[PDB]
Amino acid sequence: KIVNIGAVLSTRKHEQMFREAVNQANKRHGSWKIQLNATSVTHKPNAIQMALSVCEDLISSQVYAILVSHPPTPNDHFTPTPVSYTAGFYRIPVLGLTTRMSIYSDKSIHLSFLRTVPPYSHQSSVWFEMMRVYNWNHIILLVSDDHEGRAAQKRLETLLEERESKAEKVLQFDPGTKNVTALLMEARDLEARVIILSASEDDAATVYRAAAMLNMTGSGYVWLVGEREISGNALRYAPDGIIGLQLINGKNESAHISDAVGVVAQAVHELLEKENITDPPRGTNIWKTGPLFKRVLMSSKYADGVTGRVEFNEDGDRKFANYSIMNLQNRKLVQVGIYNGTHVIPNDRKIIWPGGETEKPRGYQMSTRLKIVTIHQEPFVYVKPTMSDGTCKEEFTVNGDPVKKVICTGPNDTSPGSPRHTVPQCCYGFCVDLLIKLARTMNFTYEVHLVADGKFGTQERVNNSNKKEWNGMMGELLSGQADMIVAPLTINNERAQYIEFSKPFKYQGLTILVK
Amino acid sequence: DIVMTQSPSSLAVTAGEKVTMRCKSSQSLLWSVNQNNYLSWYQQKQGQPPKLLIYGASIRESWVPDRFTGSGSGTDFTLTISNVHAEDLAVYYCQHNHGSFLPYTFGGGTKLEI
Amino acid sequence: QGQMQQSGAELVKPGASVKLSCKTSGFSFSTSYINWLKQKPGQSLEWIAWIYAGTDGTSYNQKFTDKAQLTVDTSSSTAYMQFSSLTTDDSAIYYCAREGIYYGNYAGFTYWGQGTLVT
Amino acid sequence: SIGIAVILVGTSDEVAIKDAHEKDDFHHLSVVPRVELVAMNETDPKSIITRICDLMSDRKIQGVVLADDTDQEAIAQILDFISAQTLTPILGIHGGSSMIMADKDESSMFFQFGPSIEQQASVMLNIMEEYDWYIFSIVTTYFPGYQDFVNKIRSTIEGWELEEVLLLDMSLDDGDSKIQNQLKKLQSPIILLYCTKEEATYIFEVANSVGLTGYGYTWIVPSLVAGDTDTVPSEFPTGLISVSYDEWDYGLPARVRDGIAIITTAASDMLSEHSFIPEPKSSCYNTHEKRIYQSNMLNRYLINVTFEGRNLSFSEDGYQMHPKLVIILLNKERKWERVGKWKDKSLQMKYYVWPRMDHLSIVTLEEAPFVIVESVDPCMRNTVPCQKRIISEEPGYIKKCCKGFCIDI
Amino acid sequence: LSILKSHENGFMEDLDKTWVRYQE
Ligand SMILES: *[C@@H]1O[C@H](CO)[C@@H](O[C@@H]2O[C@H](CO)[C@@H](O)[C@H](O)[C@H]2NC(C)=O)[C@H](O)[C@H]1NC(C)=O
Ligand SMILES: *[C@@H]1O[C@H](CO)[C@@H](O)[C@H](O)[C@H]1NC(C)=O
Ligand SMILES: *[C@@H]1O[C@H](CO)[C@@H](O)[C@H](O)[C@H]1NC(C)=O
Repeated sequence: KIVNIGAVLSTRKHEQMFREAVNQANKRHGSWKIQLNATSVTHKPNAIQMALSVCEDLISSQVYAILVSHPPTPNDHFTPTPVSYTAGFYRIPVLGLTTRMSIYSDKSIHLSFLRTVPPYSHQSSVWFEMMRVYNWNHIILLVSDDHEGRAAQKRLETLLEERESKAEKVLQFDPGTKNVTALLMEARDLEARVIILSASEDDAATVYRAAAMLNMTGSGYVWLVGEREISGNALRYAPDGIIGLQLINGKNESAHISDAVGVVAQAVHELLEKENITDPPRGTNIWKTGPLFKRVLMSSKYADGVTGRVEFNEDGDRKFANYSIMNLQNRKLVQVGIYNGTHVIPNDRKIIWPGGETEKPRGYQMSTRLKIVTIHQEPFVYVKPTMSDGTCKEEFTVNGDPVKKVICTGPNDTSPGSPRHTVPQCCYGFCVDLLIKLARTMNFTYEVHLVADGKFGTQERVNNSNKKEWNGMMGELLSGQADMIVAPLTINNERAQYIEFSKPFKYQGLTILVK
Repeated sequence: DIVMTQSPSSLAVTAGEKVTMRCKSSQSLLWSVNQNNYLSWYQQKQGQPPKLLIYGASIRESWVPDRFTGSGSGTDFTLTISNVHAEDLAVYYCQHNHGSFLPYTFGGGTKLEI
Repeated sequence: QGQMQQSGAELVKPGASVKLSCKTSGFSFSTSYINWLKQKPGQSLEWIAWIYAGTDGTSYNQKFTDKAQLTVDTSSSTAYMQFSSLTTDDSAIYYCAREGIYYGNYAGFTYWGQGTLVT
Repeated sequence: SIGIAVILVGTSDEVAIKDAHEKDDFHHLSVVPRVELVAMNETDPKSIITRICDLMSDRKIQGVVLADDTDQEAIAQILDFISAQTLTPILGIHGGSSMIMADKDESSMFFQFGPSIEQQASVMLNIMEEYDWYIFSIVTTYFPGYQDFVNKIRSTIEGWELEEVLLLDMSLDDGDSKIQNQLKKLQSPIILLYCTKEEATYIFEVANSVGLTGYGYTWIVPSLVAGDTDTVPSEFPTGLISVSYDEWDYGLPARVRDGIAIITTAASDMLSEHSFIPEPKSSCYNTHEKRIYQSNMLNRYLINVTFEGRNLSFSEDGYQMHPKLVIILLNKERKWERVGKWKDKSLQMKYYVWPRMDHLSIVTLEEAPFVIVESVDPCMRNTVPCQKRIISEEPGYIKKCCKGFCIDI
Repeated sequence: LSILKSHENGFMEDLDKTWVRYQE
């Protein structure tokens, strides 16, 4: 007739609050003979002895649930994990309260862990809603944390699956390095201007400082971050015009503990309605109703709590979390909008962009300049080295028509032959005439270069990694270094599956060359 | 630090008269984008925390009677009392509130005597 | 109406450290800004630092950047200022005040503590 | 004079291992390793913690070897934490200390004796290549190592024809009707499964309820489904195929000798190439300060070991590089037979034709335009395999490729 | 659209005269 509940807490005030909530749990549940005894454990700087003592005390206690409520740990590791693993050794449900890392979202390893604060991946859905509001498609996502970057980008891909659009650029690396300006300049050259960052305080500060250094914070740049990027020294270097996200009651442990204890009480009373009552042993036999009790918990529905409608998903996370929106207006946090469980409502306050007007800057750009690529075609593209220095001999045809050439840069020989020999040469012929006619027709410049090797391009998986990859003209076009391939390309389904074509200018087939 | 110049340093008047106190900042407290002056007038009486009197160099607080009148813009500002009362006797300070012009600084102050 | 209550008077040996507390109530503790000011007797108040409770953003005076540290407790809505390496120059009255912001625009310090004298 | 710890839990020939402990030739390097053997029980993880604490505090243990006889993956799962939190590496060779979990920690130093998921997938596809069965289906549960297996098989097979892939979540109860309904999608004669033992029994119950395992359907399962040959679960269908680690010709003393030798040679490599051997103060209490002398290179010398013919190198994840594998089959009586061997990407089958649980044999001869016979590809499309018996011993056959005008008819 | 407008008129013929139609 007794149910034990374990928890890890340091502050005596919260321990008394937990005891009071435990006492009140039996108030409106009638005069049933169910008894609730409260037990909590304190903090120790280490983790091996902490985990050992916690496991021993909880085994001797035969608890049903475990609560951890340490947001401000001096160690930045945020590791209540060993308690969750030891609880999963007997399939004992664990409900997190503070940490929002997506590592706990993985039930394949965290077999007996839940939490009521959604991870930052929901901020990806919030940003998708923002994109719906402001009609933005191409983004430039930069991530540093590989543990969640894959998960965050997976969430973004799932969101875009409705739109069937793509993030124009993604970036991932080892946090700690600082020579990131090359990738920043790579992103700056593109057309999209909406930049979304997701990292810790150090990397957020580093990228804000670099963007200010390279003047990536001018007009038209719309930024978008979460909560961790506008905290600590990252807030000190924060460039004005940024928009940030705020979690409602993020650290209000007083109400969070009350909501958790109420949920626990109602869930325990729901379980006691059914048969097959099992209790943990004193730690090689698992608790047989572990998954059964977790299934009982999954279907739980509540109408109580200051936060509101508390409900769990298949991942045991929180649903319909209301979010606050903050704008860095002259280095002061001004609320500019609110977020419902499914809709965003801006408040009466105005939002100022890093540049001028308060209207949304269209995050798109155009570039007449087009990097053209091709291969050395014997009758269509004639390649000639310069005469003396960067000059093309202005030879004429036999029909009074001057020969029009183009200054082309490419390797001299193959890699085994030429280690590194790339010189500006003179290119002309048939394709050059076609492209020059095109440039005459529509106003846009170009910059011709050559393919590093002599292949059209094949999809070859890595020799050992077996990672399919293209090369040649297709490889240089897929990599983004090429904007338009103008070459005697063979129209076929395999290549049309990856890129687009215009109507054919040529009609011919294949033959056999003999002597 | 923006130098806040307050004039006069002190004054004594009879009840019912009208007084004028000026505030001059070394730099323009007006931000062009929003056209607002980052100046705040305060009333500080003996033994009490200072009470916010006028902000934005023109807007009175809800508790501030209409007799107080703050004027001036840019670098020069003025606090004016149309009908001076004995209760108004205090030392009044003007302080800038421009976040881009940190740190916050105060003027020399004006002592009101009756 | 909001209330800010400070700690009692302290007698600290020179070179030692003191940590002052400032309990706040009657308003949104998380979405406001609190400032610590140093006021010597017969002297005007000297701004020390400000901190935002919602983001833990901290900014100190250069004279006190290496001398004062600020912390907050969301459960208690109480501000903290720890003054270390105390010298006789620190014999003064320290005050905690809540910023008044109207229409998103700062309008001055509208709320005050009772004051604390450190000897 | 390195300290090596040997822990045995369960019935085992401890005297034989002790006699065979000094069966290595380590006289060519000044190592003189010290090996202490201690018996333990499967009482609790905390008892193991206390035992290893006492051992490392007393004998200054620089290496731990665990061998057991249970069928629980939790042994290595928790041993990973000890290996990561202690500078002394740990090795598992047999029993519960053999099944490979998801992954090891970055600071982990624990390695196991066995093949990876992808290597097992390759061997299973080699088996399907040996006997021409090219239609199959894959079903698995939410054990963590499912995505690796699925992606490995998909990449390897990218005329193979896969037509059904199933994922079952057995955490939810009362889903037996749903499982029975969704197992109706299976149409290939061969179905592949990746689950746990009790889950396998439940799935076999569902299959016998739907009757999809009688004669025309055969199942092949990984090593973890079987685990122990001595015990046969209630309703494993006759003809079950699986691949298991060769534990018959590779006994416990061999595993112990290999572990001791690899530890000794890794220590010698670390103390010779870098001239320093990391052997810090083996303090059980307050291990945080004992991790100062982080090796960072012994692991680099723990993944390349040769033992005079035996390439005992390990992989980055923690698994071995060149395992030895055997194949088992469930005959009518509940036992596992030894059918074939796989080693170094070579498949060897004792039966030239797989016995079954109309059909008529055809005899023919090669004729120049009508029946053309050629050797297999070091058979392609539009050809038919053909068996040629060789008479010198046991009946030998060699597979060729036969085609021609008559074959087309 | 530009490719079509070139194919409909005789600019491609001039290109042929320059390189493809030419003989020896
Ligand atoms: C509530 O839990 C407490 C703490 O576990 C129990 O107190 C323990 O009681 C046992 C038996 O008397 C002692 O050996 C322990 O030393 C006690 N520990 C502490 C810290 O008090 C208590 O008995 C439980 N009460 C109920 C009603 O179950
Ligand atoms: C948490 O929320 C409750 C309800 O709004 C509020 O009363 C409480 O003051 C908040 N947190 C604290 C401890 O300030
Ligand atoms: C082991 O070392 C040898 C000799 O240096 C080298 O040839 C081989 O690639 C290494 N193998 C591994 C697995 O590191």
